[PDB]
Amino acid sequence: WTATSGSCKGRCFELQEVGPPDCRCDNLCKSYSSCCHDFDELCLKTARGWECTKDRCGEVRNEENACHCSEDCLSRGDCCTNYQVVCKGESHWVDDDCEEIKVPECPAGFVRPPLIIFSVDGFRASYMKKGSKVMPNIEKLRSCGTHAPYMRPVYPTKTFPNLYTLATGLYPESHGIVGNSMYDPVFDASFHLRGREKFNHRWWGGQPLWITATKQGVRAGTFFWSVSIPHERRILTILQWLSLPDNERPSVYAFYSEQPDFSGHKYGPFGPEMTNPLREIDKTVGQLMDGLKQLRLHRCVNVIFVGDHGMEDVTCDRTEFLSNYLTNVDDITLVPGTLGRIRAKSINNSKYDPKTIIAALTCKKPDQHFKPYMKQHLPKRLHYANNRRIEDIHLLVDRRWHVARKPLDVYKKCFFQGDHGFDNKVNSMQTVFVGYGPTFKYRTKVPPFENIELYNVMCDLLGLKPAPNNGTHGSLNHLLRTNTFRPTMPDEVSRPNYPGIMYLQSEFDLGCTCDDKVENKLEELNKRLHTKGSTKERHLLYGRPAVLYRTSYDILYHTDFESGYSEIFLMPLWTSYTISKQAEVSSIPEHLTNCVRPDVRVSPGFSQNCLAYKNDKQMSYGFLFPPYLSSSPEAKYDAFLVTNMVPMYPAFKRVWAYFQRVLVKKYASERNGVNVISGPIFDYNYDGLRDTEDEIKQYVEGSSIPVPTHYYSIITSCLDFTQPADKCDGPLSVSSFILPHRPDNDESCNSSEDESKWVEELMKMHTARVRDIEHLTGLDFYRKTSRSYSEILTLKTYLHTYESEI
Ligand SMILES: *[C@@H]1O[C@H](CO)[C@@H](O[C@@H]2O[C@H](CO)[C@@H](O[C@@H]3O[C@H](CO[C@H]4O[C@H](CO[C@H]5O[C@H](CO)[C@@H](O)[C@H](O)[C@@H]5O)[C@@H](O)[C@H](O[C@H]5O[C@H](CO)[C@@H](O)[C@H](O)[C@@H]5O[C@H]5O[C@H](CO)[C@@H](O)[C@H](O)[C@@H]5O)[C@@H]4O)[C@@H](O)[C@H](O[C@H]4O[C@H](CO)[C@@H](O)[C@H](O)[C@@H]4O[C@H]4O[C@H](CO)[C@@H](O)[C@H](O)[C@@H]4O)[C@@H]3O)[C@H](O)[C@H]2NC(C)=O)[C@H](O)[C@H]1NC(C)=O
Ligand SMILES: NS(=O)(=O)c1ccc(C(=O)N2C[C@H]3CN(C(=O)OCc4cc(Cl)cc(Cl)c4)C[C@H]3C2)cc1
Ligand SMILES: [Ca+2]
Ligand SMILES: [Ca+2]
Ligand SMILES: [Cl-]
Ligand SMILES: [Cl-]
Ligand SMILES: [Cl-]
Ligand SMILES: [Zn+2]
Repeated sequence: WTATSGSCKGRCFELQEVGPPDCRCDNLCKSYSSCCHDFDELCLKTARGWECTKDRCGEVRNEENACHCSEDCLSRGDCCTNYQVVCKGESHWVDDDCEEIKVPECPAGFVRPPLIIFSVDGFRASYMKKGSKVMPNIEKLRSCGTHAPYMRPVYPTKTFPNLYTLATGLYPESHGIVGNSMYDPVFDASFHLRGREKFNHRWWGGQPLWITATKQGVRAGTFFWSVSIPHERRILTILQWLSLPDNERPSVYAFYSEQPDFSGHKYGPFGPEMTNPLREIDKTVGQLMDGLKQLRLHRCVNVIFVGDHGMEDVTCDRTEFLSNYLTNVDDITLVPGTLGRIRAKSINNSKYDPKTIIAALTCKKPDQHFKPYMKQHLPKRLHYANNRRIEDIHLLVDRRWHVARKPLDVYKKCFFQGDHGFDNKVNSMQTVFVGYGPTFKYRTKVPPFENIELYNVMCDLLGLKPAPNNGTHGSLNHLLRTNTFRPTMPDEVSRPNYPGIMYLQSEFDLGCTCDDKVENKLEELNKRLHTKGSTKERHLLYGRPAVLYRTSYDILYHTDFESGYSEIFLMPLWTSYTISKQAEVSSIPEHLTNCVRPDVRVSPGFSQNCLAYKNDKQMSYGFLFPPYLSSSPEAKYDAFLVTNMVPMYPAFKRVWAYFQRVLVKKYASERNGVNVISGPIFDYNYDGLRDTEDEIKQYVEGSSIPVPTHYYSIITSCLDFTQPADKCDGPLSVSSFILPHRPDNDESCNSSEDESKWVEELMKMHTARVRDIEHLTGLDFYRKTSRSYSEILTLKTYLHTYESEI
């Protein structure tokens, strides 16, 4: 109920929300159907339009007008945005030369530069170049301020998950808005686009920027706008708020535009009809900048121009139907479209079987345009599993396609030419970022980055302490002239042991064998040196990784590689080695095929054993440092140490062996040497975070050897590839992956073919940031470089996407 009989007199676009059943006058009252009876009359005036004309200049003030061109309007803060241009001979902001804003130039009483977030729905990254001719205001913001060539949204690349990620710094799995449509099985409630459940606070997790600001004594404009409020009025409302007295004035504001998303759905990302929406958004930006200029704030306010996701070509005819795969289509519920989410129609149906559903959806048609996954098997870079609102069964849909349950859903529910939602590494899904103002840099281009990073920056811009979030604070310091956040490296928690030779061979009863009993003063002293770390500078290029949790581990040195061996997990947490451009690949000699060697530095009790693998019919083993890349026949024996061995399904060994035998050398050749750090990951509860020992669900049969869920590698080289990886003077270049450790290669439909046809493709799909690996291992990399720490943080957030040029 709402007692709409109250009035909005002097309350238009009030900032505090008034509780029911009292009628509201804030920018969201329309969507709640709760506005006072006179809200339209008083607060949504439209008379005489949005622009001053010559004849209106110096007019007598008429409070009925949408905006004013009277002499008192600047004092009232309610002039039309083009007032000084039409009436006072001033220029539009866009026509002014761009001039560096070296310091804030703010009117008296302004305690800090305000922040205005200008958010545009569906603004695809390539619009910035492709539409530059019809967007002069945006092009000026872009060229004069700080811009990225694109900004990566979160998955799924839908509106609500991305807007709320921008506001919180959180992945959707953490903030809880995991789709535009959701079912929460604990609430037994559905969240829908059209409805009033979606406004229940229980759906929205984390802490959005306006709350962060308010808790820390910084006032915030109301971020959401009812669709019926015209853009011109949103802009006028923001400008009016900016004219409030110091103690009442907010420091952070948001504008939202439903365009170009709205038209992009109808006409496709580059339909001829898309030009007009782009022009209109630019016009709105112009109104804001003109308005700021009138208020003498155009060199005071920081403006962020940011989108939520892009837009792809998608038509009705490119739809896959689950009814063409499944017999029991009426036993399931599908969230359809540019992603698929599947769960049982009824919880009382004991014949529903996820395993049989997945199988029926796996590699069934040659040109199949979606791929099914149990959510824990989705690429870890998506961070899309740790939430009960995410259905166990997920469909990753190919770009340009849809999935639906049955054909009748498509024609009885073509009406559209564009859509979005796909994998967030897809080029068409990329969106935009521009920062302009005293706190941003001048005419500066920065590399692409992820939208989860922005919350920290916005907190920096406002002098706020960010709530805990998924950004890496400091990784975007290079966007800022000032207000940088200067983080310190995490303190190492566990210090390593450095064992020497402490065990005789006969003390081991591991069921392992090796033909290594064939054998100086030249090379016996030499190999002693190698075991003490004499080659460590070459193979450990950026310092030992720091272990950020309490554990027991040993640093083990070898000629060709160095490792941090966990006595708890019975295997390395990391193995580090450098492969020069000149390195040669060798084979594993016939007589060494099944060779495994006890490590006399490590107790039998803290070693794996070969008998466990012999007995486990499903599990084999691999090596972290590849025997193929040994520097010499003698050094090769080190690669067969029991302390370099890890459990691997035969199916996975196909992948791993090709990576180690073929791809590492290829990368060294292409990048002028590479440094590789490889290791296991245990994430059985799919939270993106390292498992403790008691969370491990699978062991090698009969043993305490834990089975990794994933294997990672971090591959680093010199950004300037004219310098070898091991002699790099400047910035670094990295690519990483987190490969699922799976007992089949069902994920790869072409796996029956030679590895050269499918393995690298698999790895690219599982590309990762060093930061993702950090979360999953409790390790901290790049501790010892000549680079600034903020630059290293940027490097750790880098994702190698393998997409073509934008
Ligand atoms: C990305 O960044 C985020 C943010 O940093 C990371 O997410 C964090 O990760 C932590 C580890 O998973 C996790 O720690 C939890 O915290 C549990 C309680 O947390 C609740 O309260 C939070 C804070 O309240 C806020 O609000 C008040 C004002 O009202 C403020 O004053 C505060 O300052 C806070 O801002 C709240 O944020 C959190 O929200 C989640 O749950 C809500 C529903 O209740 C959702 O609305 C919301 O969306 C969040 O949901 C996400 O996270 C939950 C997990 O919390 C997850 O289930 C969802 O799927 C979704 O992903 C909460 O309401 C606390 O109970 C935990 O402690 C357990 O574990 C420790 C381990 O040491 C045990 O020692 C301890 O005993 C306890 O175990 C007990 O319970 C177990 C299970 O019942 C049981 O087995 C055991 O026997 C024990 O009984 C733990 O500390 C953070 O909550 C989490 N924060 C957020 C925002 O998600 C994330 O990891 C990052 N991602 C990556 C990859 O890096
Ligand atoms: N993707 S789609 O199906 O085409 C699709 C297309 C359009 C809509 C739609 O009209 N909305 C209108 C609603 C009002 N909103 C708004 O004012 O937000 C401002 C904002 C900025 C920032 Cl920086 C963070 C946050 Cl938290 C919020 C966004 C909602 C969404 C919804 C869906
Ligand atoms: Ca959107
Ligand atoms: Ca985990
Ligand atoms: Cl969705
Ligand atoms: Cl296979
Ligand atoms: Cl542990
Ligand atoms: Zn849309």
